[PDB]
Amino acid sequence: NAQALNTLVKQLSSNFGAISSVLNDILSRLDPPEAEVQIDRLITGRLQS
Amino acid sequence: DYSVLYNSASFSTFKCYGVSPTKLNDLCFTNVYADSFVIRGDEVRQIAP
Amino acid sequence: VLSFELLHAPATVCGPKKSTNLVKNKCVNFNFNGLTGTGVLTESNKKFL
Repeated sequence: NAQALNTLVKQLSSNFGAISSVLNDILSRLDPPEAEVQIDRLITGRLQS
Repeated sequence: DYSVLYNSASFSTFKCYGVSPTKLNDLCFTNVYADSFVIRGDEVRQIAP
Repeated sequence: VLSFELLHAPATVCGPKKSTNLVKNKCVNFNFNGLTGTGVLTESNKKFL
């Protein structure tokens, strides 16, 4: 269970082809739909994780 | 600041790559390098990342 | 061409951006040098270099 959770949590640090691993960076850097493009990559990656 | 630059000279092309132009006054600039060069009008479209 | 970095050096340029007083112990939104987030702020014992 520790190996599973410390993988599930550590996958939050992964980029999945977005501009950053941390969602607040995207929301504080880009705007309009160009931000949501990167958010959909993070959603798909974190969801599959 | 860029809002004090419209009164001195009317900019014909103000496009910011990788950052929104309306979010420049909401962040903090870091290491601003001025790269000025005069080229032909038929070569401005080639200058792009 | 104006080239500048984001979140790679301490603040020294910035822009015409309002800065608040600090608050502690409350749940708050925060923005430190462009690091936007939400949480509780306190002192710390942490031995930062």
